[PDB]
Amino acid sequence: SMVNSFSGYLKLTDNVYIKNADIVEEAKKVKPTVVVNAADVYLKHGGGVAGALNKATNNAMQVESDDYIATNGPLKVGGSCVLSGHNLAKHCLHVVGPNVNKGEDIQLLKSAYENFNQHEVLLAPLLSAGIFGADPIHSLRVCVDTVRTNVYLAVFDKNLYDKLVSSFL
Repeated sequence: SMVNSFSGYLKLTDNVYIKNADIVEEAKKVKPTVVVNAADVYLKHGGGVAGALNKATNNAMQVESDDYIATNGPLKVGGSCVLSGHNLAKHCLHVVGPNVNKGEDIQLLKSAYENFNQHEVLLAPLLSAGIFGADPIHSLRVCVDTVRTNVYLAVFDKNLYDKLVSSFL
């Protein structure tokens, strides 16, 4: 593959890389073609990764998202849409992983990650992790086993990052 500016990542596989990083700061530094948001079906970017990305855009992501929903209606769990990356990236791929706290089927996590294959290179969080309630170790395994394009994963929490690395091989 071609050289890129992602720095300090651990290589997990041929195509998956991981770093302990704040995805907002990593996006601002790299300006990737695609940053992935951990979205919900209504594109209400209140907290977690989505709240942080939206805050970094000064709420422009939310304003754009509200128009998207008014025109198109809610996403599907496992689905996605491409919107602007604002000051973070060229594009933001809003991907809806299942929310385990709401009882959503974890099998939809694979469908969610399949959206990444439509983009050659992405900066992304672990889908369904954090406030969405899934096990991040499982999310990483589904990512590795589903995504074939080049994905740079940013893990907010250092302790979790170390556990994801140590349990991987």
